[PDB]
Amino acid sequence: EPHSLRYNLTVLSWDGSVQSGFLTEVHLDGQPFLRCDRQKCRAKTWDRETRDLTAWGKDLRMTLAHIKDQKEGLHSLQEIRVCEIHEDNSTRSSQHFYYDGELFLSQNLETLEWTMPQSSRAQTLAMNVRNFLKEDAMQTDTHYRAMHADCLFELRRYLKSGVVL
Amino acid sequence: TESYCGPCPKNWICYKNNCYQFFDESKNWYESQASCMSQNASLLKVYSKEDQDLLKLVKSYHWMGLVHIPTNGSWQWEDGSILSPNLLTIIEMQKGDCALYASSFKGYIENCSTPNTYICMQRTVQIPLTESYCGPCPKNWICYKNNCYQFFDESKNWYESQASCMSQNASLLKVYSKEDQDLLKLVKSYHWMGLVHIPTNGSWQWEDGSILSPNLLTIIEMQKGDCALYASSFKGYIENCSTPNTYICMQRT
Ligand SMILES: *[C@@H]1O[C@H](CO)[C@@H](O[C@@H]2O[C@H](CO)[C@@H](O)[C@H](O)[C@H]2NC(C)=O)[C@H](O)[C@H]1NC(C)=O
Ligand SMILES: *[C@@H]1O[C@H](CO)[C@@H](O[C@@H]2O[C@H](CO)[C@@H](O)[C@H](O)[C@H]2NC(C)=O)[C@H](O)[C@H]1NC(C)=O
Ligand SMILES: *[C@@H]1O[C@H](CO)[C@@H](O)[C@H](O)[C@H]1NC(C)=O
Ligand SMILES: *[C@@H]1O[C@H](CO)[C@@H](O)[C@H](O)[C@H]1NC(C)=O
Ligand SMILES: *[C@@H]1O[C@H](CO)[C@@H](O)[C@H](O)[C@H]1NC(C)=O
Ligand SMILES: *[C@@H]1O[C@H](CO)[C@@H](O)[C@H](O)[C@H]1NC(C)=O
Repeated sequence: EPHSLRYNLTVLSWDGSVQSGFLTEVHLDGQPFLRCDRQKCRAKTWDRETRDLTAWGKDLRMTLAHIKDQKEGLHSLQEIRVCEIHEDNSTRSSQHFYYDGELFLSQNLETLEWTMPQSSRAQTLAMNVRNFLKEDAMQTDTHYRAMHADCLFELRRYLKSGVVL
Repeated sequence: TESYCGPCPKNWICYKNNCYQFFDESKNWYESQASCMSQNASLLKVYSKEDQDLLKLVKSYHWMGLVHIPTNGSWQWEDGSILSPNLLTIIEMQKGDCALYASSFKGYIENCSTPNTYICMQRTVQIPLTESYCGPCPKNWICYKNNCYQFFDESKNWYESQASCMSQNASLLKVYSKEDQDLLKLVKSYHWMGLVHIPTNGSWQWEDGSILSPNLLTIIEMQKGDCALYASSFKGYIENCSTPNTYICMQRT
């Protein structure tokens, strides 16, 4: 029985114009747990989770704004963040990006290495995001080690406060 | 109020009887403490969420004055002072006996020999009277190089944010100088500022008429509209004026 925590932040844009709202889907140990938007979180008082996820949503909006696509109409950027705690006290964790539902960029947060996809069409999306994250967002390894630590910190908080019972 | 923010070193941020400076040269904890000491100060002490809410808006991770004792197993400030509760959330990132500050009053455990940027802080009383006073500002506002700033976390649309700043005899953020407003590099997230698009002329101008100077902001299309959000590294994201966001007021010229 590995305990797991998984966030799914989603932003949308129509004809280049990125929408103001975003939806977060959180899964705790596989089962659904929280469904948030910018305004509030509902359990499927959550003020800490609202504050944390809104800040993330804002940053992801800016990310999508730097993905200048030729295709008109609907476009969606989704960032997944997942972590685990195994029985032997070892951790797994990763950060994944989907564009229009298709996985284009992943990072193993144990090793801080990026996994690039196969097609050069997908590599174009990835190096756009990585350029944004490195130069515009200005994220070092520290940011990613903090990201790793934040996911594990919340999971241990949700176990310790008795939210799997 | 019209108060001069009290004795601080030249070009430091003065907020609520406390001077601050953010050092972008990455040094280890020991080197960073020495660096603050050499400037008659020390590393960031976090004693109150109310008096130090400037730290809510800070981007990235910075060495803080906090240290771990192996024997006790407790966290204390450089000078021996106890860490009060209801202030910091200590997070287990790396194995180490030092901590990095990060926004939302967080403290990440870091190895003391890892290079990071750092924050010096000294109280106004411990700086002597023969020193720099930051120019006239309202009582509880951030003073930096004689300009006054306040960050409003209650989110409102552009027009309401103008009225909000107007009600306190101020205006929305106006960027006019990368040198004098280099503090804006360390702001996190995005915020309404006073930059407006004229659709006819296709131009950008400030609330008070002033036209946007070249090489001052980078403007990116995010959401179609005639208003601009400030974001870090001097960026101006185009946003719909009706979209509720946070904002930055500043005393006018
Ligand atoms: C992230 O969450 C969204 C919804 O918040 C998921 O989108 C749904 O995907 C299923 C198919 O897998 C559809 O039946 C639904 O209609 C979708 N809903 C919306 C609102 O788009 C999405 O699957 C999640 N992303 C990942 C990578 O798991
Ligand atoms: C272990 O913790 C104690 C408190 O439980 C520390 O005591 C502090 O000592 C410093 C010395 O400069 C004083 O400034 C503080 O006033 C003391 N704390 C309190 C709460 O009064 C002690 O420093 C720690 N042990 C060692 C060996 O340093
Ligand atoms: C398991 O790991 C956690 C945090 O990494 C720690 O608090 C705990 O002491 C560990 N358990 C054992 C039995 O060592
Ligand atoms: C330096 O710090 C001490 C207190 O640690 C203070 O008394 C003094 O006024 C400060 N400034 C100078 C110039 O010595
Ligand atoms: C910090 O890193 C050094 C090597 O760079 C290591 O010797 C030291 O033990 C580390 N501190 C820990 C694990 O607390
Ligand atoms: C552009 O049009 C606006 C709106 O009529 C006007 O106020 C401005 O002075 C014009 N010219 C510029 C910005 O050079």
